Amino acid sequence: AIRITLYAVIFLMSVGGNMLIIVVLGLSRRLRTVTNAFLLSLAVSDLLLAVACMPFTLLPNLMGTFIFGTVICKAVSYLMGVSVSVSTLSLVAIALERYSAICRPLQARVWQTRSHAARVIVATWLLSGLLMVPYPVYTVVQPVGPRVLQCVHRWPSARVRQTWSVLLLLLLFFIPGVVMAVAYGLISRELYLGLLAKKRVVRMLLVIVVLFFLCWLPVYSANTWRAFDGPGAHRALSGAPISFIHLLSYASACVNPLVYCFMHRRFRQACLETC
Amino acid sequence: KAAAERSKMIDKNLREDGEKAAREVKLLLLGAGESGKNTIVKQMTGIVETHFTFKDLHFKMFDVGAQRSERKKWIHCFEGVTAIIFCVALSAYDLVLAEDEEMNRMHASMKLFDSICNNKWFTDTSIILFLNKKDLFEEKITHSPLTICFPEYTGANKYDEAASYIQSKFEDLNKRKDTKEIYTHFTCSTDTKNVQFVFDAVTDVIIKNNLKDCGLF
Amino acid sequence: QGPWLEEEEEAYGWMDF
Amino acid sequence: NNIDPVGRIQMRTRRTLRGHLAKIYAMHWGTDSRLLVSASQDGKLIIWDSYTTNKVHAIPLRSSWVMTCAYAPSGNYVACGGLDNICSIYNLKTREGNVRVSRELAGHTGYLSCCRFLDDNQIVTSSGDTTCALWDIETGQQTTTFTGHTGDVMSLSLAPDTRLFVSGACDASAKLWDVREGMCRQTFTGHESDINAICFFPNGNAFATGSDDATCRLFDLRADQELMTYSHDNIICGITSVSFSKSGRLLLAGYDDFNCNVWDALKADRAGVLAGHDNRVSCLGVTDDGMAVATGSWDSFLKIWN
Amino acid sequence: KVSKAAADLMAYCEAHAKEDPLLTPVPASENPF
Repeated sequence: AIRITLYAVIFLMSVGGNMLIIVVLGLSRRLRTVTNAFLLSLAVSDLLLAVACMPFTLLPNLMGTFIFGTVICKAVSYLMGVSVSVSTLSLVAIALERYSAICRPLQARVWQTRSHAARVIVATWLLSGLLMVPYPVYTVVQPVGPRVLQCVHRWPSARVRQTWSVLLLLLLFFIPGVVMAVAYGLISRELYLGLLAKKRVVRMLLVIVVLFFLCWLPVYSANTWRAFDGPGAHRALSGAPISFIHLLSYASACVNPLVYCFMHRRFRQACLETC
Repeated sequence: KAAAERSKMIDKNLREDGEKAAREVKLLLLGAGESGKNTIVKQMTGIVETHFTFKDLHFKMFDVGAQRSERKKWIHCFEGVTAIIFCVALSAYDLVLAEDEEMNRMHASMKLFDSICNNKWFTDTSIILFLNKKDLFEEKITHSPLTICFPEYTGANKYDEAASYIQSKFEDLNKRKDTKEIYTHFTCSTDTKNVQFVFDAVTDVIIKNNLKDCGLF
Repeated sequence: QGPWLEEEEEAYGWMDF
Repeated sequence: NNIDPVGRIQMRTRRTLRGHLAKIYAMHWGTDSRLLVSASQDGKLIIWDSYTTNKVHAIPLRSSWVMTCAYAPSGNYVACGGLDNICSIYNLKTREGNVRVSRELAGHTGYLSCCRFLDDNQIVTSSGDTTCALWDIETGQQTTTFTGHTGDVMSLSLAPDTRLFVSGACDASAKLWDVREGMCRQTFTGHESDINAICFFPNGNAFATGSDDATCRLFDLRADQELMTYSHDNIICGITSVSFSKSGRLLLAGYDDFNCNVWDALKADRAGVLAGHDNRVSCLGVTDDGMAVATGSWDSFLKIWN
Repeated sequence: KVSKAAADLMAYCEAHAKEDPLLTPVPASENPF
């Protein structure tokens, strides 16, 4: 269908421009800061999302079978969990650190240093790994039918399955979503009050939150529906429908390079300096 | 290796000194001769350093002006200051220069402001501009109507009109208006809220700096 | 295509992300 | 010319030194050729172990506005000038176990543009008050003052004999000062802009003046005129630092164009380009044995090139 | 005149170019790296 063209465009942009961001933020060209360190971490997470998710989730839907093996399935499941958790927690980290940089700027002058940026980045990566240990512990590949492999997430008790599902839902979508929403609302409010074209980038601060919910809501809602409903949840969301839902999520990995980095002129100047 | 341990301890000392020295403001008080800068110093020999903590924020102030050398060779040392505390006495509009005695002090001060504002080292440096001794300026402006200093005035001798005209002239000659912010304040000799204005102005400066660093602006 | 379930009422899950 | 040019110079960054958190304004290579000194606006003066990339000393400068630096030929003292007008001499090797300041020479009105040691206890400085001055360390008083410049003396370089030296001012003129006499032997006024850098040839009979009009003009004491003018149409920026090789063939010149353009002493051909610094190359020096060339730039980076 | 000073400058350069590590690259054994 049309899914393959959109997956190809999103892969092309979200690998090309994202690796360009990783290259530019790699060598310090006087435009690397605390928030640029957080953008480097988010770019690594989104590149891992782009290279680990979309060809490896499209094919179980586009071909209907999992060509790869069980150890590949578990490693890609670890990549799934670590990349989604690091991407959401890194977005929240950029939100909270902008909330410290513009609201209460003296505390930013006190403790907003690159050492703190590295400490927070390492903390989110380690927490993501620890929380998503059960993701390759329990992604046992089961032959579904005669000769079809699907990488089912078998859990020992159902109660554990929906308990972990709601744990993921609150700890990666609900609480991170409300934290980033509150943080950028406070940034917009103190932009209006504390200090005009900044009122015009309040539009960008709005899209960073409402578009984030728009991109990331169907994935978590579908997975929660899978967790409780069980039998029959797959039949409504198999094929192209779910293969578009994840595309919205990967559109998130498509829009993160465009908004923080590519929109502003400073990164264009960094691009010119790199050349 | 003992030398490697010594170098690591030295590097720890350097990074701790940087972490305790990147949290300071580093104001550059570049005013003009007999323009009331010392009054600002009291309410807080080539470089004079004044260090003061207000509202748990540390301020380091570089009372430059005694150098009396060509400014093109040493001003780039101050690239990276949070602000330039440019000090002018309003009441000195009719006061004569001691060096030349034929050319007015406001013309010299706006020449200095044109030089300071329009340079490569302060393209993104705000200028906190204090206007000292206004409590003498109302009597001097009732006596001298500012007409001799500004032929292009075309106005009366009121305090508000003259002060606003001088503030407009000082905010003029800022060719690069997008990045430089002329935070202008009116102060007396006995005014005590200058440190509060400095605190609020550099708070706005560091907020705008964080906006540019985060890329929000 | 690729019906994650390929059967009826098997409750066989799919990749969350 | 009948000489054979050396050609392109492939000279690599073997050692890079980090630990400065502000722009580096001056460096000096010691006679021992292993220990380096770097002066920056952070308020820290660093004695670098150049070979092992270690830091021998971190000196907390009282005045963070240091524009010049000098390392003693005996290696015991280190001098820093700057905007505060005080030339501070610090004791590197101390019996108490901590680096201490030895002397604070405060007799200059203008900022200290360049300071260089003649001996262990004698130092010549130049300031932006049209004056140079020879000082005694133990006395703390000017032995003599060299005047005659009508502009701010920006650059000072000592001959290896430490008897004659030359100073270049913002008056676009370099004067030959005798240390003992204090009387101007000769005046070279072929320049058009301020002489930002100056350096003797290791022969001692010639010296290069890196003014800000992009011409490292080379003068000879005995010739009484100019020999070569190093004007390139590509380069329009100022010449921040100037040094020489031991043979003096390579007239190393730090530039405001972010790079160090090596030159030819006999044919005025740019034998190399050394663009490895993010910011302006503020300070540049050959090692005394010629082993390496270290450049410090405003990106707080000191790089050693072999 | 300029000729003698130029000739002396050339003589010093050609005399001391042999041990100059900048003009002639040093073999890597000398520097322990």
